[PDB]
Amino acid sequence: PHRYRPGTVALREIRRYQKSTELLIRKLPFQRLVREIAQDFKTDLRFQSSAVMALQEACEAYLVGLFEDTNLCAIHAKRVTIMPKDIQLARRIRGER
Amino acid sequence: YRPGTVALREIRRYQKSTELLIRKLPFQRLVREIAQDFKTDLRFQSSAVMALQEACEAYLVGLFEDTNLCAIHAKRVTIMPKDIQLARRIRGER
Amino acid sequence: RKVLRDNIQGITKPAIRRLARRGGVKRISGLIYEETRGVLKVFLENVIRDAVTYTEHAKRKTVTAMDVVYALKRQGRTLYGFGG
Amino acid sequence: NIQGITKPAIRRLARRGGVKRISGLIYEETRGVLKVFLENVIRDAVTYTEHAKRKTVTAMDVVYALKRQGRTLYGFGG
Amino acid sequence: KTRSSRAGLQFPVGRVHRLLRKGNYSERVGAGAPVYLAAVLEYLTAEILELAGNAARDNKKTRIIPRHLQLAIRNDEELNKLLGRVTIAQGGVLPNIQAVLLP
Amino acid sequence: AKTRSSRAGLQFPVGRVHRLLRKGNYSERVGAGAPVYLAAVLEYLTAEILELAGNAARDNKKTRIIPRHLQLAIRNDEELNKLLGRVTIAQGGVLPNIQAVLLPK
Amino acid sequence: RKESYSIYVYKVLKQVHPDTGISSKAMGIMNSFVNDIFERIAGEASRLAHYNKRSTITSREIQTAVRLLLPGELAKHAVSEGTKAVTKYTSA
Amino acid sequence: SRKESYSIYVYKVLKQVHPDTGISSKAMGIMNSFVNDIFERIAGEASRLAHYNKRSTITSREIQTAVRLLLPGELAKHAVSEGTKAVTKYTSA
DNA sequence: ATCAGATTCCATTCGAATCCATTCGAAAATGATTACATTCGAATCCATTCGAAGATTCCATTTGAGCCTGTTCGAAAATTCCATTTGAGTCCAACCAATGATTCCATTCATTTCCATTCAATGATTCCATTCGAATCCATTTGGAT
DNA sequence: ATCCAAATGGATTCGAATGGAATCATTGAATGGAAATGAATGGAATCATTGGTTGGACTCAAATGGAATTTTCGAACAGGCTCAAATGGAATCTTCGAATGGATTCGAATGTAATCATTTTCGAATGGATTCGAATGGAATCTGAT
Repeated sequence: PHRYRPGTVALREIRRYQKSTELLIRKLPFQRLVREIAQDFKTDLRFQSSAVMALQEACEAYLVGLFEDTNLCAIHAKRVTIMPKDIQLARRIRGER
Repeated sequence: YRPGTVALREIRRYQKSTELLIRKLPFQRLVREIAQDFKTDLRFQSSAVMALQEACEAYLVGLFEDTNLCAIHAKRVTIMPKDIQLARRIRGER
Repeated sequence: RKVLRDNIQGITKPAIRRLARRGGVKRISGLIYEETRGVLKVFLENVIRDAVTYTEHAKRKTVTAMDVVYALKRQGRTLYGFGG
Repeated sequence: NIQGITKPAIRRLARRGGVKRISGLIYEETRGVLKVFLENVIRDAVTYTEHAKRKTVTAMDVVYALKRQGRTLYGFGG
Repeated sequence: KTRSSRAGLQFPVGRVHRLLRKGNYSERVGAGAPVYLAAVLEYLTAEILELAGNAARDNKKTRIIPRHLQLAIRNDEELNKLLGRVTIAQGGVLPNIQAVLLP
Repeated sequence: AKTRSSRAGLQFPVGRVHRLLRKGNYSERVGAGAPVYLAAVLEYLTAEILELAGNAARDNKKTRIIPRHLQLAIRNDEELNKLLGRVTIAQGGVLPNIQAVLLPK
Repeated sequence: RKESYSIYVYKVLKQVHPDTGISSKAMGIMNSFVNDIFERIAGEASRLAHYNKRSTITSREIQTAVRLLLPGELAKHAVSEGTKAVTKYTSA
Repeated sequence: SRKESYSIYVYKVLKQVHPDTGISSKAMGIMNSFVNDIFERIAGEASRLAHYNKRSTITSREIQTAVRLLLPGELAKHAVSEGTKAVTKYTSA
């Protein structure tokens, strides 16, 4: 059996998903999660499918953006790996804290 | 006095102060130059140059706290340009 | 309907991993997948709160994609393609 | 005039941000960023001044500019 | 005889009414909107002025100058969030010094 | 029986942009030339974005612009990217960028 | 000519803190605060009236405006102080 | 259910530039979002513009200084141009 | 650690000077006030739309084995940067002397606002047309081990 | 440099969802004749600032000296990548009742609109102040060596 070496199906995957636009979170698990957040906000609420699609969209946008900024925080400290410390720096300079 | 703690004491010196930290209007010198590269025969209200200096050093103290955190993040106690560029990139200023 | 508990775990390790790829990330630490689900949660709360407030000044009990839109706009993250 | 903002002024601004040690290439990067700032603000400022067909910048115009950049200023009337 | 008293407020309600019609917000202005709003403004000033007075003196100065205002806003989480994107003239910073830099 | 979209040489309806200026409460009265100048800026901006999009549309071998193309159009044009810094495109994607330090040794 | 809030911020100040006064610079900051806030709230109210396409800003608009801008319990306390100001006004 | 969209005019302007290429209804949507966003940014900026100077009307000069204020660099130039000619050609009947 | 000498903050009083205080007239503003307009808050009957549930496929999810290499490690080398005096260099601020540049009127013409009253424009429909979302393939890798 | 192995392109064909026309009908641009403003328009005091020239005085610019932060190493440790077999549950479909919107009717209740007349609010000085910049003494503190 062959084993591709550590990290080189990772690169293959970056180029994999960057060349695609599909939604990366699976649609139904997300849709529940939205119904939970929404309900434990207010009850007997109904959604337009366009409204969770809108959400998930904005969400993966938000997250992938944050992931790029996180990765730069990784690189800046000379690391190849993103840690929570990075995400907390990214969202601190983004001004979310 | 030993390296680095006249730095701390000075941190407390100015944080405990609100003083304008850039001199007078060498700043307004710079303001008028930058302004006339935009338009000529321009005049300023003293309140308006004060306004500028104000927002400007505000801006700078912000960039320095964020850059300082970038310095820490990299295991370093000293701020480098690399830091300023990381801060200014995350803020979306680049 | 059944109780809604613990759906933030439907956002799996791999889904978070892809979202790291398309953002251009190589190696993902173990402490990340919790920390991701954390921030995602905060995010979707602040937006969904703001969506629903629009819905109920609207005196509707159906959240419109327009309200998702306005909400997002209010947050400083403008979204295109659902404006209808 | 960008160097009329001296090294001491820059380092003090580094202090109030709570910094210990300053690099040599910093003061350069500082003068750079301050320049870009003062530029983007003063440009928008002046546009406010002469849509008014006034050729003296009012502090109100600097305020408006700053509002437009997303850096709001309190105490000059806005 | 002012509507501000009739709603029990110090902040001018009539002014807010005029300033709503002439600010181009919509062609018609409800009767209760200027009141409710003048209330939110009196309240928010009030809250600020009080937190500002408290933090005005633990240092024993007569009255509220900008720094006091700054410390008031930046120390109260809800105010700091609201005004995060505002910059106070003559404010200063909170005396924070990162730990990793201490002796 | 003259349409204003012809009289300024525009495709973007100027009469409409006038109505929408009034129905938006931007100020109590609207000059005659403001709706014009604006329908101009919008038609121009549309034009610029649309044929930058067409470029990547046909560089990916496709007869038709899908949001992806739009996204690549904006993200690669510096002035447009700056204009849309806070905008997020439906179905957009990212630019195939990989930080250098992440390539093999 | 022309206007300022300094009168009412001064009253509200000594009503709250008869101990303390205010320095004209900090007074400015307060004027700016009132102006900023007025502006944010009224605008949000205006788009609110627009998103549901109605020609009046009511108490109800100012309200979901305030719920939208203000964070958490400063929003709750605010909805209060205003919601009472309005019925005590309307009782005549 | 019937009201507005710009899709007609984005479609024509599309045939002006790239007469070969077509457009998919989603990407058409994103353009609607763009025209709407921009209409709004400009008209707001112009409206605060009339307001800071205390005048009750929005003119071409206002839309213009709005365009100069929002748009970065050279499309700000190209835009002021495209508008200035749209207008001078307008006042000509 | 509790000597051990200096800077150095950290304060308790002083004789002042730059504001803020309440007063003290002169607009601009609000509040009424009848008299119109209008917006919608209030009933419906249609019509979209969504929530639901069951079922069957196989795409992913998971989970644990195994080990390469990336993180952190302590240490050792090299260098940039703090602390510190001295030169002198340009500021703080000081009024102060000048006419440009605001900005407020009391005129008019051109310009925008209304408001019916049609004229096309535009938008909703199917209506049957084409890029394309799947489907394999092998050319071309590209990989990591020989 | 070598043959080998899954993976990656990107060019062939296949029925199908998607886009782009032609067609009938509902809004909405648009004409065109009075009604109401709006911005310069030339004409004037007024404010608010360029402009030099003036001294004591920090505040700056250099340049010694070394001390610790940073760099770079080289080593130890462990965490995360990668792969594979089970299978869990998403994705797809197509059903179907009816809660929840929504177009459109409809009027009392609400906000405008001149039109006044009364007072609030501004601006501008005038009389106690309140804290700035020293005055030092005293912990407080930092850090050099029995």
